[PDB]
Amino acid sequence: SALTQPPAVSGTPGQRVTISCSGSDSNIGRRSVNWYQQFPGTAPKLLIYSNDQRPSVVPDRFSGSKSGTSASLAISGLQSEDEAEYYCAAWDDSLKGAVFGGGTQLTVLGQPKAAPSVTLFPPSSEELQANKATLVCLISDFYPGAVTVAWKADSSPVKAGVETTTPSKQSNNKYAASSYLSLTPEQWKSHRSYSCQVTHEGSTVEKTVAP
Amino acid sequence: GLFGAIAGFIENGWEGLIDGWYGFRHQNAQGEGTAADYKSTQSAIDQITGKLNRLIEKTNQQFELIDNEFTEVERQIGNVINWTRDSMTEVWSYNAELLVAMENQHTIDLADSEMNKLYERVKRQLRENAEEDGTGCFEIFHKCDDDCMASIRNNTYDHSKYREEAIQN
Amino acid sequence: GLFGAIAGFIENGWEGLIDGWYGFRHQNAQGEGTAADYKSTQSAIDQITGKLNRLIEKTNQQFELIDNEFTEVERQIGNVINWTRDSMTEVWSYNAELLVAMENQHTIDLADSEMNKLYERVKRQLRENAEEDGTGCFEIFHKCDDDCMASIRNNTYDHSKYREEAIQNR
Amino acid sequence: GLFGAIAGFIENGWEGLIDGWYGFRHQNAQGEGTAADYKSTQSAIDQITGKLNRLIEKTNQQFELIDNEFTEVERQIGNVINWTRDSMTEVWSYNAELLVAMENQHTIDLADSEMNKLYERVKRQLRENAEEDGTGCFEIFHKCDDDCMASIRNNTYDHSKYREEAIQNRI
Amino acid sequence: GDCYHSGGTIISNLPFQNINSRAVGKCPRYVKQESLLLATGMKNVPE
Amino acid sequence: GDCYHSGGTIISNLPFQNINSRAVGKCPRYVKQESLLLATGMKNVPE
Amino acid sequence: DKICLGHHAVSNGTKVNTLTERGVEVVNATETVERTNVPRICSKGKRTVDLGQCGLLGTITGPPQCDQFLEFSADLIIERREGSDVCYPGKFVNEEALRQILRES
Amino acid sequence: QVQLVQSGAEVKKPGSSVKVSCKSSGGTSNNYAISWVRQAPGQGLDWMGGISPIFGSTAYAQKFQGRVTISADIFSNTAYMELNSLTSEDTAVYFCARHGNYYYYSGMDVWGQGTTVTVSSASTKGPSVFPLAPGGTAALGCLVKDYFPEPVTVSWNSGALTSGVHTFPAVLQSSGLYSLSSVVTVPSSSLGTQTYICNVNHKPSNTKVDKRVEP
Repeated sequence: SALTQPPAVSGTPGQRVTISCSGSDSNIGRRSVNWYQQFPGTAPKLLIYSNDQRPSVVPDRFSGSKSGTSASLAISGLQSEDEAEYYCAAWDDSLKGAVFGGGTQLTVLGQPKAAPSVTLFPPSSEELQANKATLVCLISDFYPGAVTVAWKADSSPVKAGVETTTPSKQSNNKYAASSYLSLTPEQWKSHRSYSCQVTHEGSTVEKTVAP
Repeated sequence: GLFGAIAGFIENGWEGLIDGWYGFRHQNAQGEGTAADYKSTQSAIDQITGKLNRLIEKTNQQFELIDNEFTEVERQIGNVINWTRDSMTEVWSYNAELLVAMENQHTIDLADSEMNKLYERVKRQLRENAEEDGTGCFEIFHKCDDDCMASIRNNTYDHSKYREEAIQN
Repeated sequence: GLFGAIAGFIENGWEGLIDGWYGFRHQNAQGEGTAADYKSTQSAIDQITGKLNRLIEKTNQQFELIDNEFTEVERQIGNVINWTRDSMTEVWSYNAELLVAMENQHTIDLADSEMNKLYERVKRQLRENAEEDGTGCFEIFHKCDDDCMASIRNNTYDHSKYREEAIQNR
Repeated sequence: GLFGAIAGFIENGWEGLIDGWYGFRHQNAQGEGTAADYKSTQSAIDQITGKLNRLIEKTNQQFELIDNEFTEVERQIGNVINWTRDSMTEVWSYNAELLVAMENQHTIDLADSEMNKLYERVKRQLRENAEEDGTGCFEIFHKCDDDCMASIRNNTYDHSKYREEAIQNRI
Repeated sequence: GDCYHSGGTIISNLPFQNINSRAVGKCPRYVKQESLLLATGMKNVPE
Repeated sequence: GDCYHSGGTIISNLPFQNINSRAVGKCPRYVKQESLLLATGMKNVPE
Repeated sequence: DKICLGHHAVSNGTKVNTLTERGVEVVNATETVERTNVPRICSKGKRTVDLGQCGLLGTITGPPQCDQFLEFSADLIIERREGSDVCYPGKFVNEEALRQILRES
Repeated sequence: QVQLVQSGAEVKKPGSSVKVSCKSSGGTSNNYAISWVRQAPGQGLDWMGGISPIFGSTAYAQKFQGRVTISADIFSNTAYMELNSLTSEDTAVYFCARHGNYYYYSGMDVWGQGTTVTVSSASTKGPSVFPLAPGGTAALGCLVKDYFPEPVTVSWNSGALTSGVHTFPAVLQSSGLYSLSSVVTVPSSSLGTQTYICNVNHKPSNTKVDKRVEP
């Protein structure tokens, strides 16, 4: 905190988007502002410095401004490659240190919805011999990148041993996730049906395995 | 001491100036303000670092034992070896102390020089609207505010805006 | 960089100025004219040449083989010879690179110095009839012709001839 | 030659000035007077002395005979010894002449520097009451007496006492 | 380390060393002096 | 020429040489470096 | 209106090194280390004796190959790899000291 | 053109200390300030402090003062950050970054690649590997269970089969161990002819397992 940004902004290719950054007198009010762009799992890149100055390697569609204790980054002519996290930053004369905004995730709009492919594997025989049982639900090729997962024992909701990953972006710009159900070989035997239910934008895809 | 700035006509340095080697202390209507200059601080520091990188160099040059600490070599060649080695110790020792003294002279005057390059530049900015008092200060002969100072700092202060004003005085 | 002139407050040099290291570019009523200064160009050149003549010296000092490329000398004395020769290679190599770096610093600052000696001189000539703008230029505060330029160049320009004129204009 | 003062825009030095390296020669109503500056003379001299004390150093380093002037040593080791000693002679001779030339450059420019530090200081004292003629002189634009000179010398001359006087007197 | 003597290794970037004149390998050059300080700052003038 | 080695003569006025460390006669001094350039001009600042 | 002094410049200068910086471009620079070999022994004006098949030490004892060298005069003595000191097998004790004496003789 | 190269990933137990390095290669950074900035999983950037080693300044964020030590060795062109008394709150990626200048106000224009530090009470453990058994196309794979820390590499048929392979990002269990799955999509006709084997390598435990997946 110290600097406050919207958690999210979005736009279509060619649209103009702005990301705001609210501060106080001890930072933005009295000091110069920098902006950084960060792609997932990679280091940030300096986008703007000295409030409105742009590094030579940065495209001119990026611009910055500062008024009062606030700042704004404007991206003219949004491109698909601009989907990233954006951080504002400034020195704070009160904390005697550098501060950052919480970050804004920019989404590029206009991409076609894609329903999730699901694959469900039952516990392997080898694993049962080791007195454990794992149901593996593999979700791939969905967009937007947000699904929810419900596990069905018979027709009843499981309320234990369910662990699901965050969604991650695939090479094809769609998303993948995975969810694991941990059961005793005993629980695997106790019911006649287990089902992985993946809901995506209201619509539900389902798969099922039987012991 | 070469140029006259540091330990010359500037009386001393400012132990409060944490954020630079060189900077500005001003007095006007509003208040008193201090900020260290970047462009010239960087400049000196960079010449110092360029000196270091030249000396902290590693010789890629390997030497082996011609000598023996466990069973002494025969005495005549032992004595030639030892005499050569001491002679080299002489050369390197002279080289070491000379090199360091000379670098130091030059480093100090490098500093005097950059101060006296900050000065002479600001002086040049202000044209005829102020005066050299001679303790490393400029008496401004017109009222000026804290956004006028900053315009001197980041090198935008226009002279022919305040010219006439500052002239009867 | 020592004096602030070259690569300092003068922004750059003039690739059109074939006939000197230092010179004059003026703008007045008549036209625009360029001519390189002799006295200070010569001055620098002469100090560079005086550096060269000192290093381009030939050592009158003779050395002979203590060694043998055809039948190797005995091995212990061979190893002392080689170790000494290498140690000399160390000394001379250090001396060589030091001498050259140092001469270079000095050559560069020699140049900065002579520029900033041309400047400060012309400045002194013009007394109160012009002003330091600070890019290595003098704004002259009286109309002046091309024989007035030449009189600055060959160092004859009289000040108290144009004094009053250029002063009200300030 | 580095700073432009000595053998630059000052035309020459004063063989009558026994009592310093740097000093003052003035012309006013009363008469003409000469006196050498202490503060800057001392300054240069002290830097020269500080150079000397560094070279006039004695090496505390002892060497013995590896050689024999009366009955020559065996010839091969004789030849290695001689070749080493001569190589040391090369290095030291180069060191000697380089050291001395460089100290000399620096000593000369040390002198130029202190002159052109006397100058620029006096200039600073006088503010707007006089002018650079450019032969190492200041034309004073107000009448001044011999107790005014001394106040320039020992650095007490007040400017805003003679300001107006000397300012109209430049038009 | 690349510089050895009977009593160990000299590990350092400095150009000289006052540890052992018989060190071998790739070493700072041996000198007489215990210390030689190189200025990295300016003249220090306090009140 | 006054400076010889097994593969010929070093004919030059320069103070140093990188040709042969065993040259004999009256020779430029042998050094490690292939090149060391001496400035004969000023700082070069273009547009 | 104005007069301006200034220094010269070239479009592509050469990088040198300083106490202070590396690869600083200057106007004109010159080389200081000789890199150029002359693949011959330059003997102009010198009394040369090229020993050929005769070994330096041979000039003293005098095996047949050295017959033309029993009594020579030189400023510059050139030994060859094919040179031999000896006809009847054997060696010189302290040969290198003797060569060194003879080379400068 | 300078690059900053940081030391590699670290796996640490609670209460220990970690020292991460940042080497300036292709030139020195000694004349600049370098800062350390961390990013906790899913969170924003957070300044730790910085150092500008020729200038002579070391600065610290108040919130880390006393627990972090920042330093530099000008001779190897390297900056360091050491953080003591580690807890899971310190699990994060740590970046070094060079400022446009000798101090900390200017924008940070050169960044290192980052160093992951994971603080956990789990001890290194290699995975237990199980087969996932299978139209036109079929789906078969391997479940890679209960390992720590990341990463695991999975190949198929000793690297001979690359097509149709999709290795999912691991899930981090409440136990502190990871699990992942790798599934390959393959012609069901080539079911009773071509053999399918997954090769699982876990460097940290030096574990290497081959596992046959049969219909």
